[PDB]
Amino acid sequence: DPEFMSSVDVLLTVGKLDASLALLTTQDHHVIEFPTVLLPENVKAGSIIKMQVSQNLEEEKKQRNHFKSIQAKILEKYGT
Amino acid sequence: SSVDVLLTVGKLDASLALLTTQDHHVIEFPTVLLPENVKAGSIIKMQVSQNLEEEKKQRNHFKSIQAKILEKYGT
Amino acid sequence: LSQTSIPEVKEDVIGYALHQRRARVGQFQDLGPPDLITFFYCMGIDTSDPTSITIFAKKITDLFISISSWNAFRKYDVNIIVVQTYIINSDGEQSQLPLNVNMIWAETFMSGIVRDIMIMKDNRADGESQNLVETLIFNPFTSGELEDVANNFIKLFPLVYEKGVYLDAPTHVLNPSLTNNYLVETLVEIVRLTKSLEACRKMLKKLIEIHPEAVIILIRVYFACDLEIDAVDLINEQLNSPSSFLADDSKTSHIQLIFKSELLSIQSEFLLDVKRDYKLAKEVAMEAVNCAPNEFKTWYLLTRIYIKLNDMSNALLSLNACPMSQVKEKYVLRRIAPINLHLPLPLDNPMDVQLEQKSADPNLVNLSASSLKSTFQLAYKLLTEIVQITGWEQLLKYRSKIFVSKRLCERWLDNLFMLLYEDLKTYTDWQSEQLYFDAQHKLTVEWELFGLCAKRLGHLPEAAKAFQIGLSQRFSPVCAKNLLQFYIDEHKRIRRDSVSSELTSSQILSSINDIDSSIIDLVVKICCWNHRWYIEFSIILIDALSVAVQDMGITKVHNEIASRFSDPVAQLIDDNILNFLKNFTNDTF
Amino acid sequence: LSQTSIPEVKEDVIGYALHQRRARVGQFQDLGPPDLITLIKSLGQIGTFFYCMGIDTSDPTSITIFAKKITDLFLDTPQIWFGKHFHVSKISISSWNAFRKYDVNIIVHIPGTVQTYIINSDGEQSQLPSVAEQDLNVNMIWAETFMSGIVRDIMIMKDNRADGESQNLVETLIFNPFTSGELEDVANNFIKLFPLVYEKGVYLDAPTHVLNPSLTNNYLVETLVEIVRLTKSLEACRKMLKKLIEIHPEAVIILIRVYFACDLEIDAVDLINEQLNSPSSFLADDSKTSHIQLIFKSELLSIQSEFLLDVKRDYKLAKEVAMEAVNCAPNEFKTWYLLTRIYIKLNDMSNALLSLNACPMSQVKEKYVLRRIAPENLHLPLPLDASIEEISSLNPMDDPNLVNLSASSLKSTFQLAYKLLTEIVQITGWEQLLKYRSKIFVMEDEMRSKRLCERWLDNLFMLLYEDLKTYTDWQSEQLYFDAQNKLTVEWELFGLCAKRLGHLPEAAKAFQIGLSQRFSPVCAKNLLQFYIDEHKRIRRDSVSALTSSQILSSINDIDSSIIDLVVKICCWNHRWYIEFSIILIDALSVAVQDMGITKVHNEIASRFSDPVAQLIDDNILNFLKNFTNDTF
Repeated sequence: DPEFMSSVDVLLTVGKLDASLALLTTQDHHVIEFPTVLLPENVKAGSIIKMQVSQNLEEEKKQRNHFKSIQAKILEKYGT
Repeated sequence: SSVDVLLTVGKLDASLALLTTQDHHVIEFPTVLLPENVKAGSIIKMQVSQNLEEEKKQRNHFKSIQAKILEKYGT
Repeated sequence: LSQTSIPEVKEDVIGYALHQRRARVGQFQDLGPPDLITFFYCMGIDTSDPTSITIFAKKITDLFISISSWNAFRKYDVNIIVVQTYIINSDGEQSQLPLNVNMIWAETFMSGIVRDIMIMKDNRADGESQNLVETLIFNPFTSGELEDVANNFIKLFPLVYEKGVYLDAPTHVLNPSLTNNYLVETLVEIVRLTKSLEACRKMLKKLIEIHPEAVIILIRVYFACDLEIDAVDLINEQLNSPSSFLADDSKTSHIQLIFKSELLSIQSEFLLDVKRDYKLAKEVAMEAVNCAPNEFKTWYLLTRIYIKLNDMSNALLSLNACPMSQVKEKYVLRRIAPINLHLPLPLDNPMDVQLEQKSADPNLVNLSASSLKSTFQLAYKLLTEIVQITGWEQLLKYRSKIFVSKRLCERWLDNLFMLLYEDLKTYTDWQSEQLYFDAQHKLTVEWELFGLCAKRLGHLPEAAKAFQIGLSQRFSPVCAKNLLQFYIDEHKRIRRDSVSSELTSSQILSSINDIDSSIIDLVVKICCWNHRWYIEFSIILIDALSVAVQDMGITKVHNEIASRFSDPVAQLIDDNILNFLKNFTNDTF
Repeated sequence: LSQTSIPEVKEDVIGYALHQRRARVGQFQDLGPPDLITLIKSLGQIGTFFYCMGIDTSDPTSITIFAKKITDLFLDTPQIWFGKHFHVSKISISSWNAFRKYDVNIIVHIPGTVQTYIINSDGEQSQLPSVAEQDLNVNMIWAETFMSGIVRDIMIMKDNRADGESQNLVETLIFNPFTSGELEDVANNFIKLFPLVYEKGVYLDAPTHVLNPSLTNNYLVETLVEIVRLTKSLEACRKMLKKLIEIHPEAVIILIRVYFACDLEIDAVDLINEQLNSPSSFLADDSKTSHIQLIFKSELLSIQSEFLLDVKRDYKLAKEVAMEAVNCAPNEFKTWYLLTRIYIKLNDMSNALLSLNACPMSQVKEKYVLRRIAPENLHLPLPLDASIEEISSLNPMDDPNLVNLSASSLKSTFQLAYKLLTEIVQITGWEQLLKYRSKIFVMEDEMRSKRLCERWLDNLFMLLYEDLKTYTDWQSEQLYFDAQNKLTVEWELFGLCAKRLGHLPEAAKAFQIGLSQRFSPVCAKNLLQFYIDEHKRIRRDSVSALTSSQILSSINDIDSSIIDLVVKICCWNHRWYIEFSIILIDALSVAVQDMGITKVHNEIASRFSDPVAQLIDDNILNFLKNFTNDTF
């Protein structure tokens, strides 16, 4: 899938942790505030996670077609 | 335990992106961890997995480091 | 209008003031200090011309001097003595004064007007409450010599536009813009109150060629002039047409996206406040949130939309995700020289030498939901609005489901929860004893507090009752203000429900007339109470009395007041409120 | 001693100072104000006051003793008062507790009434009894006030190390805390009283470069380890801390930082190893909360890496540790700082910029500075006790390009990072640095892998530019002269520029020139520091494995200049009421470490008079001689 060739694979280390946020560190020295509830179940602290960031081009045209129809509907009802 | 998150791209600059879940989470992300034709108003899919072998690796590594430190200094 | 209404502070050394101004220039933010006059402050002087200021001083001295105004487009301080006209910089070193004098007067003028409107706009929720005693206040719409003031503001607008973001924004706006800022708020407010449309339309359409993003301002100006259809078509033009400024050759992500965010915000707020239709409103509000997740207004809207939707499961999460303002404060007048005063009495009724100083229930006055500021208040409102539909235990059932795969409540919200517990406690502990007692009293202040508590919780006539009670044993500005607000709310309710039955034509007419008369009677009292405290200017009073005018002929409205009140009082209400509508509203009737 | 080295500020209306301080109790919010002494004396009459530092607050009897000394000096001899017999009618002493924000004031009268009373955050004048007239929480009032006082005595020196312990509050008189106790050893007092206030220590906040204060990171622990280091009271600290371990297991950190200060590297390393690699470790137990364990783990690893970097250096191991340290505390300054320095010492210019950019900066937090509890008439006496040349006092009135330098005003973390920026620019050069910067940072607008510069770093780059510009301008304008054929202020300033940019001998000799021309405390300070630097450099290089004789001679001469500089600076401090300096004690310590204390006193007996030898004997040498235990 064209999305796979442009996919981005990262490794991050789970640092100081809250109920709210985990702070994640990369080897290129990015520090990221991340929702702890989105991390997997056993994730603990001092642990290592893989983030596979891919795109979606179907949902983009989906949301585009939704937006246009909504706006056209509003224009249809109120105003002209 | 693969966590699949679907995020929508907000205000976007050469350092930072603002991502938004449908669960109403807002994440401050770096743009360089995002695909090159990301723009704004694009839909991304973050796929999160734990890595056990890497944990084991850096565990043994750290142990070896500390052991070496103890050997060279002290006793 | 002479001597009376003019306070002053004793001068411990002559020229204690301007020195204490000069030093404190080094810590002036936002819209800055009021135009100090040596000692008493002032608002609403017409600053657009030094000849006109010399006229002001000419009248002022004729009846019976260093005046010091300020602009924050550029942080300097215009002093004039009677003609020593000069400047104090942020550095605080002095200067001297002689198109860049005209633009100085222009800037100080527009900044002045911004101050004079926004002091009465950001302080609406506490009823235009005035902390400083010493401040005299003019209706700014009235001070014109040779210049129709609002028309000047409109004509002087695009010269000082583009410098607007230096004036910052209302405290609920986290990310200021050329669109969102104090200046544009002042503009649309002035245009709304004056109904001075076809000038603003021309000026803005002139401005659109050089700056295309001010079509957002044109849209807000439309909505204020009751022209939704033009505004809606315009919105669709901006958000869909390829020719629009949002689709551009050179596209900034952020700076265009905040304008898209503002447009979708306007669209959703329009869809919600009028027109019901929570579905389309939510569908827009989600996109708006996606465009500006770091903004308060978007999440605020989405949360409100969820309520009407009737699912609070989402409202709670989208209330937690709502960003709060931890720094910016609402605009108040701050004194230059903190510290035996002077209090003249106009009145050409109500006046107690001792105010309050009477015990109150420790669990009444110590409720911390009162005095809540900024975003926290506006969130707590949504909270009470929710607990109205759910009830406490059902609310907790929703709460303990998603809070502590759940997520952490952001705290401020938990604080709000405890506050809701306390307010509900007080409400129940009042209304139980009240019911028990009402088979077979309490201080006016207690009625104020209880009414405010019930109004917080969303029990409107149960609060109007209490205010009406407290307004028996005394005069209270808070009671009169809130009661008047209740009457405006009921007027709106009845009129809105008249178009969409339930009530009948006769009932509608009678209720409308009773409400109108009660509205007038409530206006005059508060206007008087503001006159005794130097204030000739109120936006809310003008709004209310305007509503009566729409319902009934202005001459007829004048007659009712002339009858039921004295003659100099009728002259007063003619001046401070009705001379306006008669003339300054551009023949709107 | 006696009637000089005691500044005085008159008051138009009496009771002014106490009134102002009582009005100011609300806004203090600090380590504290300095202690306030207010005097009414007589033959109307006048009221005076001044600030003091280093008194023994552990017992009110001691305070009565102190006030009795103050009164006694006036009685023995008439006042000068710029041209009078005086005797104190009334003496007031006001000290601050910062564990619990209340101020305790002791008043002694000639009538002989000895009042003690308390003011708190409202200004509510609580009264103060004497031992139930419970009981222990009256002792603890004096105890906490005492520990608070000692913290305010040490930490004001320890926070102003980088500016040479400058004091911009002139009306203060400072003693040496270590020598102040009657009947009690102040250091030993602090050691005994530590476990009683250990919990409340964090309430004292921390230095500016500590973003997240802890039980083991705060002013109290720093005061402790500084005292123990200066006194070498190893056994008592070890005893009490070992006692404290059973109750509080996390204070094993403070044992380690003390083992280092008392220079047992081995047992300290064994200790760290035990804390980080044992199932028996307090980090291992599941009951205690993970993030509060993470903070302490981060501190441990930071200690380890700092040990591996600043001494006995393994840059690789220190790197591999400091990375884990960063992982355990990404929001702390120290971790990123260590990682950045290690990256520098490994030639990772690109890595350092990424990490330096990643260094979190202190906002809103300021280092401790003595402040004035009141907003021209004054008394500034001129001690004839010990005087040398340059006491001649002038009006140094006034190169605007050299004093409008921004980096001189640089604060805290920004300064400590600026030093690293110079540390890399002294390797890469300026333009190569610009290229490196351009390859990772976002440059000029009006693509992807480049990240955003933090814009305090941009300002650091601008300041680096102006610094290099002024430096090269000076060096050129001097090299053009080349002995074909200079102002002291400018010598100081240029010397500071070269000091910043990484150019040591140029700065040192610039200061030397300024010391030929005139006397400047700054010049003598930085010159002394330069001599200590050379001392350490030489002695460590020998450790590494200059000819042995070159070594010996250089050591001897360096010591022999260190003594002179120490003496002159000490006299400068005595001129301005300051009897105390950690820098001078530290400096003389290594001279005494090389050659016998006897011999150091002989060497100062040679070049200097007896008033001066006596003064130095008081303010440095006596403490090193008896007020540390048998290390020498």
